[PDB]
This record gives sequence, structure tokens and C-alpha cells, in this order.
Amino acid sequence: TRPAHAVVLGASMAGTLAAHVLARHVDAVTVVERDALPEEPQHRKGVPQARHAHLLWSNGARLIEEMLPGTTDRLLAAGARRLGFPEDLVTLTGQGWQHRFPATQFALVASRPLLDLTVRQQALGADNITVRQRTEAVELTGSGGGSGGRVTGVVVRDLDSGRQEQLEADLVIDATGRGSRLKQWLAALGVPALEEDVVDAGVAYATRLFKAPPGATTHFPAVNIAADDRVREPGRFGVVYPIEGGRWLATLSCTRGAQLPTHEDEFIPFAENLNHPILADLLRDAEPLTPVFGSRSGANRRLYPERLEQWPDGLLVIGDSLTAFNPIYGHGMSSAARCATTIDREFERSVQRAGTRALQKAIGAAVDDPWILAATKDIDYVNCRVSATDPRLIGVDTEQRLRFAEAITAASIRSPKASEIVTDVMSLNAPQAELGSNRFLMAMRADERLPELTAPPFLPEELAVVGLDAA
Amino acid sequence: TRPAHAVVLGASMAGTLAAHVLARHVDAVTVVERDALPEEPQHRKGVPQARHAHLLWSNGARLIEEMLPGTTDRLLAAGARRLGFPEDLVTLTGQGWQHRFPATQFALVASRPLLDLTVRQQALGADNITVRQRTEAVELTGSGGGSGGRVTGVVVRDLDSGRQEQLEADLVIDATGRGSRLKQWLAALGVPALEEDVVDAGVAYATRLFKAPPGATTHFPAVNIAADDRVREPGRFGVVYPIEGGRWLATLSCTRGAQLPTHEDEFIPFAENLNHPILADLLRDAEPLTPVFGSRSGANRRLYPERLEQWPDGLLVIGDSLTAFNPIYGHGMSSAARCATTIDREFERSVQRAGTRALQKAIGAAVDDPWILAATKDIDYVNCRVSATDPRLIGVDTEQRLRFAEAITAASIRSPKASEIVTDVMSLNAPQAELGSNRFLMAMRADERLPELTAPPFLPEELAVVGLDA
Ligand SMILES: Cc1cc2nc3c(=O)[nH]c(=O)nc-3n(C[C@H](O)[C@H](O)[C@H](O)COP(=O)(O)OP(=O)(O)OC[C@H]3O[C@@H](n4cnc5c(N)ncnc54)[C@H](O)[C@@H]3O)c2cc1C
Ligand SMILES: Cc1cc2nc3c(=O)[nH]c(=O)nc-3n(C[C@H](O)[C@H](O)[C@H](O)COP(=O)(O)OP(=O)(O)OC[C@H]3O[C@@H](n4cnc5c(N)ncnc54)[C@H](O)[C@@H]3O)c2cc1C
Ligand SMILES: CC(=O)OC/C=C(\C)CC/C=C(\C)CCC=C(C)C
Ligand SMILES: [Cl-]
Repeated sequence: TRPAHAVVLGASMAGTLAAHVLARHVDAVTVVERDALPEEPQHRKGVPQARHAHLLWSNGARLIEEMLPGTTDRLLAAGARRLGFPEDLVTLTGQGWQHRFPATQFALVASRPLLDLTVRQQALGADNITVRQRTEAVELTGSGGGSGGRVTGVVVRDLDSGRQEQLEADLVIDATGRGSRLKQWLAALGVPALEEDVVDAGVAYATRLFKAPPGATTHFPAVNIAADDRVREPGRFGVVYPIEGGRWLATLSCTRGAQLPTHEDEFIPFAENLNHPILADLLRDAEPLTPVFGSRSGANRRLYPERLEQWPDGLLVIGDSLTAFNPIYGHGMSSAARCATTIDREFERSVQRAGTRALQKAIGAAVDDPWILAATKDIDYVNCRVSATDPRLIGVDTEQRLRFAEAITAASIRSPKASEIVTDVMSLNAPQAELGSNRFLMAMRADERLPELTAPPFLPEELAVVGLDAA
Repeated sequence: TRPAHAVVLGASMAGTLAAHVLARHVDAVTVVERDALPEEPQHRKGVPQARHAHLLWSNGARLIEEMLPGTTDRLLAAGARRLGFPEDLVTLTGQGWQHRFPATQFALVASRPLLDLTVRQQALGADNITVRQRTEAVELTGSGGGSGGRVTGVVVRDLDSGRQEQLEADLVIDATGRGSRLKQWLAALGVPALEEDVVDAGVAYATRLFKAPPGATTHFPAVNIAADDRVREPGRFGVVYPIEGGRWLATLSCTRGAQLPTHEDEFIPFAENLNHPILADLLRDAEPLTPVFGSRSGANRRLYPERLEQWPDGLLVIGDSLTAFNPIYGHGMSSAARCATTIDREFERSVQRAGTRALQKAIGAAVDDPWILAATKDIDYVNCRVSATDPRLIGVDTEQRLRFAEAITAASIRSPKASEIVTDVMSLNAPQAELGSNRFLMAMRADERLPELTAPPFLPEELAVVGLDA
């Protein structure tokens, strides 16, 4: 018999997309969210990462567009911007400035609260979706361990009354994010511990919101400075992204060993000590609208429920709860869209439980691309904490992995054919392994390499919008 | 290490597509084929089924088009026809005539030798593909048994010289077809026996090519008769497809228990004893160009190498050899395209040996749709021989499967919304399980049902091109 009631824990991007998908296949869906969901673009404590710069890469943007047609146009009408890569960005890599080749990929950029609200407005309006705001999931009900175990429902607590209730379900979806209590819920059902890979470069983030020079959010590119050209030293990075309302979102980041700004008067000096001070020059006369927001959620971690024999029937885990990545590569929301898309494409085949386990295996395969990309890039940072069994990571020459990464970067910034393939991998539209293919290696040697840029490739009319001259 | 030499055993559609794919990722590929590959459309002993009706459904057509751009345009320029479903077909089901709704899917139809050569011409021209024509693979080399072995190469015979030769390889692809010798090659390295699911309704086929009335191949629909409305006696079917050169391809079919025309003067009598005699009335004044070609390759069979722990490294199996289906549903070439597309999509991720089995598991998952579709439809035929472990087949009440198949068919022929989803499953673009989805059940209840057609839905101008009335 088919499932008739599904419960989705968490109403952020992973839970909202899964709720919309499951409503097409299940008679009734209940969404359990700890926060009150605002009706206007507004931050909330359940998604504290929304304070920092967010790119929706073309992989997630297309997956969301095919699930919810019109979403992209609604975002743009609300002030979001479609950044073309590498065309609409002034980017400094460890190998030099990126030539602004005609765009081969894109990313939608906006405030994360606007993007969350726009998606919620297009997904949660179905008649068979019930949203229980200000309701907290406390534990799962059912049985675990041995064989034959299965999750029957979830205990929820109403936060305005304090009363608890048993919410029975044929299917429970954990989408509660990086701070998820899944390991406690599992152990309370007698389920053994899950396998977990971790690659933790100790990345932290400091963000301020600025009023951009008038017109810059439309006629000035995004700027990204990534300083990693030495490997015995921690990485230090910085981005300035345009968002709706004529505002600049500036996010500074560093790996373990470096020092982030903890006060407002340390923000611009950090940008002045990157490999090029262009982010400081842009933000020197810009009006700050916020204090400095911080984040320490920069580890790469992946659970493998698809490997656990004692995985209970009727339970799935998606989003940051299943796996989370270093935000610098900006794949979290695309991974959430992949989880919902995989449920949509595999649900009917997986029912008629071999279905719950088949869905979880399909979900695990869909999140491999953002995992192996972020972990490959972070594993070689100095003082990185590594605890993973992935043979693509652990059994690899460390000199050769670094040298090859440098060669990939050197080709992408100055070779059109190499840049196109790299943006495919960067946009999560091609696996990381494609950079080791015969196709990429032949493109890397055969393609032309343009001369090295000795200054940031701003067009003069872009410098005129922000009131600068000669880089 | 990244494979530097791959060998594909067998040409035809599975081998040709896989060879084109592997050439993108491996330095050199060898294609070893028993027959001489002709440079113009001609049948051959290695693919004797090419004499029978062949539809390239949109699933395989799109996968081939994305692999080999321009192939669809060359086929149409060479005389192939893009039949829209259900618009361009007059089809009689066990529930009645199919309303010719605007096309929601399509299939390319032409002679199989023409389609084969067109794909060969656009796939095997790469500089790093070497074709060993008139060369036969006899056995595999390597190790097997115990811990799980590994494949080193293949022994080949040159047929114009008579010489044997050892061809080592980092990766061997079996694309030999339904009569493939893989299970003996396995035992020859001591690899345990593979799991196999079989649903064999004993389907046989008789085909005669006719010269169609001038213009019929372009302005007249294909006709498909499925005489299937009783479950206690064998099914008998018949189709007439247009192909290039102004010719009609007529393929007659039956399941175990019935008798096909095995003599030429019984061919049209078989067509007049279908549930409607329209295919006989079409073929009585038609000029016969061939004798009747026969085939008894109508069983559904699936190997499960993805389940065998001791599967040797460096070996993959694709096409009809891995799994074959009842031709009546026409998914074999689309399944061959799926295996090649899956190899292309997963190859780089699978290397960087865990790769060969990762590729084989991905290939096995891609061939599930045509297997469960053909097996679900064939399992309940009278005197059908079943040897399978698939719980989607074994643990099903047969009344519930029979009743639902009738409701799916009755909805598809007279409800537009239901027809759209059914053609998606029929064209192999949606899994069979979609017909049990809440989405499909809601479409069946909510959508209108048009009145029953009491006559074949020919337009008056279509009857006039073939010279009939009513
Ligand atoms: C600094 C930073 C920058 C990032 N930048 C990007 C970027 O540029 N691009 C990108 O794609 N991704 C980015 N990410 C990742 C992205 O924010 C997440 O991947 C995305 O939010 C998906 O997470 P999720 O929906 O699974 O969980 P979350 O977004 O964390 O949401 C979890 C939800 O569950 C709720 N919840 C928690 N516990 C309970 C409970 N017990 N009961 C009920 N509800 C509960 C919470 O209130 C919340 O609504 C970034 C992350 C960080 C930290
Ligand atoms: C009557 C009938 C009708 C069909 N109709 C359709 C249809 O409408 N649509 C559709 O999509 N499919 C149809 N099929 C299925 C389709 O023919 C096959 O699925 C398709 O050809 C894929 O098979 P293959 O390439 O894997 O193997 P095959 O096409 O059988 O090719 C195997 C090749 O390997 C070669 N070979 C074999 N052994 C050796 C050896 N030892 N050494 C060297 N070379 C060797 C052979 O010479 C041959 O060239 C039909 C099949 C039949 C029987
Ligand atoms: C040197 C290196 O890291 O190579 C990869 C660099 C990339 C992929 C560009 C850097 C991207 C960012 C800093 C994103 C902005 C920050 C957040 C979304 C939190
Ligand atoms: Cl955060």
C-alpha cells in the first residue's frame, strides 16, 4: 500500500521544496516548522545563515524553475539579479584575474529572505499541504535496530501552548538543517550510529550590509577576491554581491588560523589585506546598514544513511541535515533542490520498505557532486581537520592534487574553452571528476591562453558608477 | 588508473552508441564485429531482426539525438517518418479504438538497416575508434571466482584469415545481443552464475514488406491492431508501418498457443481474423516485395550483474545481452541508448575497481523501465512461462493487475489527460509505476471521456489515398 500522509520537518529551502514535491504524490502533507514564517522578506532565527551572501547557482535555479515555473521571473521582478559567470564578475584567483568571457553559466543573487519567501509563496499554497508554524519536532516514534524497524510518526511540541502531541505519519522527512537532532532521534529508536565523512577547514564568515552607490547593483559587477596562492597559510577571501533594494552584501571569510573582524572597525582593514584591496576601495565610502554578522558553519560533513542496514523504513533526511558544505562554493540550496527533484523523479518507482531505502540511496547519489567539490578544495588547507573514508580524498597524492588544482585555475582564468567546463563544475552542472577527463585535459592544452591581466578587468563605465579610476 | 583501451564486442545499436561514448573518455576503443558492416542499407546475419518492424521511441530518439546531433534530420532526409502518438496512428485496443488526440509523444520509423547505418555513419568516424570488422570474440581473459576476479582482455578470431589473436583491454563491453555467450564466458573464468528474471509469453513474429500505394507513407497513418480483450486465449496482433521508399512494413504477431503464418498464403488470412479486418483490406491489392521473415525472439529476460558480488572488474554488459524485452512494446533500441547515455553520464565520476561495478549498477538502474513495462504486460498471458524474483511481479494479485490494465487502456483511448500520461509511459519517458500514481488516478476520474468510436477513426482523405470507403 502507498503512503497517505507525509510529515516534513523544517520549512526552509529543503523542507519547502520537498513538501511541494510530496504533495503531488501523497494525499496529505504536514510541514512542521519551529519558527513563525513571515509574510514579507524578513530574517528569522531558524535560518541565521540568511545574514550572509547567497548565490543560487544555475543548477538549483533550473531545478527550482522546473518544479515551480515562474519562480525566476518573480525573483527578478522583486529585484534579484541574474549574474553571468564569469562575465558579470571581477574575480581574483590564486593564479590571477579571471578574464570576463561571455557567460556560460549563471547564478541568481538576492537576499536569502526574499528567495525563501518567493519559494514558499510558490510551493506551500497547495490544498493538501498543512503548515504547522511555531511547532517543534521533539522525537520520532516507531521502532529501530535489528531488522524490520520503521518510523511511525513524530512527537511535536506547540511553542505557544507548550503542549505536546503525537503526529502519526507514513513518511517522515528530516529537513531541519545543520543543527538537526537526527542522531539523537535515531539513537532513541535504537538505530546504530551513521557513517560520517568530515572535511573541516575551520571556515568562518563576517558580513555587513551596505547601501551601494546608486545604480551599482545593476551596472556594476559582483567582485570576488580569493587569496589561497600559498598553501602553508590560511585562506582569506571576500565577496561583494548586489541584492535587491540597491544594497551591497559584503561577506568576508577565512580558514583556520586567520583572524576575522569581530568589530565594525576591523571590517574594511580585513578587505585591505587581501591580495588586492579593491573590496576596501569599493566599501570605503559606502554606507553600512548593519553591524558585523558572524557564522562558524563552514565544515563539509556528509551522513551516509544509504549505507546503514538498520535504516528505518518511512524516514528520509535531506538538505543540510543529510549533508552540508563550505558556503564559499555556494551549493547548499542547489543540493536542497536536488533532494526534492530526486524525490519527485523516484517516488512512484520506489513505492511498489525497499522504497524508503531506494529513495535515500537516490538522494545520496544526488548530493555527491557538491560534497566532492567542496571537500576536494578544502582538504589541503593548513590545519584542516579531516575524518573521511572517501578514497577520492584520502588515498591521493597531496602534491599532485594541489598542482593540478592550480593548473585548472590557471587555465580557467585565461582560456575560453577551459573556462566553460570549469564554470559547469563550479555551477554544479558537471561532476568534479570532469576536470580530470580526457576532454578537459585536451581542452586545457589545445585552447589558447590570453595574456595575463595586470589589473582588475573593470570596464571604464563600471568604475564611473562607483566613482573610482585606474583599478 | 584511468582506462586507456576499451573494447566493445558487437556493433549494432548498443555497441555503436557505447563505442562513441567510450571514445570521449578513453584514449582508444576497439569495436570487434563478426559481420562485415555495409556502407549502404542492407540486412546482415548478426542482426536478423532488422527485417521486422522497428520504432525508435522518443526516449531513444532524444538520447541518440543528444549523443549524435543531426541524426534525426539525416533520418528524415533519408525517408524516415516521425509518427506522432496517438495522432498519427489508427489503433484498436481491447477496449476500443484510440481517439487520435494531438500528438504528445513521437517515434521515428524506418527500416532498421537504414537507422543502423545512419547511426554508424555519425558515431564510428572518430579517429580513436578502430573497427575490427569480420572479427569474432570467442572468450574472455582474466580471473574469477573466490574473492571476485578481474577481466584482462578478449580472444578474437579474424574470419577472412582464420587467425586467433589476444586483445588485452582495461575495459570490455559485451554488446553481442540476445544470443550472447556471457554466461559461458563467466563460468569459463569461474564466476558464479548470475541472477536472471524471465517472463516468456512465447511471442513470435511474421513480417512481409509491401510497396505502399503512392503517397500513403506520407499522408496515411500507421495501423496497429491489438486483439487482446480475452485473457483465457492467446493474443494475436498486427501492425503496418510506413518506411522509406514508399513501402509498408507489415509485422504479424502472436503469443504462445496461437499459430503464425509460416507460409505466404496464410499471411493476410491472419490479418482478416484480427478483431477488425482493416489490415487485410489494406494489404490485398498491395504488391509483395519479400517472403515472410520469421522471428521467435519474444521473451523478456534480465540479468542482474549489479547483484553479484564476484562480478569481474573491467567488464560491462549492455543492450539485449544484459536485458531483452517483448518487441511488441518497442523499447530495445531505447534501452541500448540508455546504457550508452548512462556510461557517458557516469564514466568520469566512476573512475577517479569500484568504477566498473558503479557503472554496471547505473546501467542496470537505467534499464528497469522497459523491463517492468514489458514483464507486467506479458506475465498474465495464458501459458506464459515465468522464472523471476521481482516482487513487483510475484506478490501481485492478478485480478488487480488485470482490472487495472483494462482501466488504464479504457482511459487512454478516450480521455486526453489520461492519454498524455499513458503515451509518456508507452514512449519510455515515464516509469510504469506512474500509472499507479495519485496524479494518474486523478486524471482518470476528473477528465472527460469522449464517446466510443464505432469505426476506425480514419479521416475521409486518408481512406481516399489508399482507395477504400467506410
Ligand atoms: C554563511 C553561509 C552562506 C551560505 N551561502 C550559500 C550560497 O551562496 N548558496 C547556497 O546555495 N547555499 C548557501 N549556504 C547554504 C544554505 O544556507 C543551506 O544549504 C540551505 O538553507 C538549505 O538548508 P536546509 O533547508 O536543509 O536547512 P536550513 O536552511 O538550516 O533550515 C532548517 C529549518 O528547520 C527548522 N527546524 C530546525 N529544527 C527544527 C525542529 N526541531 N522542529 C521544527 N523545525 C525545525 C529551522 O527553523 C529552519 O527553518 C550558505 C550557508 C551559510 C551558513
Ligand atoms: C522482432 C523484433 C522486433 C523489434 N522491434 C523493435 C522496435 O520496434 N524498437 C526497438 O527499439 N527495438 C526493437 N527490437 C529490439 C532491438 O532489435 C534490439 O533491442 C537492439 O538491436 C539492441 O540489441 P543489441 O545492439 O544489444 O544487440 P544486437 O542488435 O542483437 O547486435 C549484436 C551484435 O553483436 C554481434 N556479435 C554477436 N556475437 C558476436 C561475437 N562473438 N563476436 C563479434 N560480434 C558478435 C552481432 O553480429 C551483432 O552485430 C526488436 C527486436 C526483435 C527481435
Ligand atoms: C580559492 C578558492 O577558494 O577557490 C574557489 C573560489 C570560489 C569558488 C569563489 C569564492 C566564493 C565565495 C567566497 C562565495 C561567497 C561567500 C559565501 C557565499 C559565504
Ligand atoms: Cl550561520
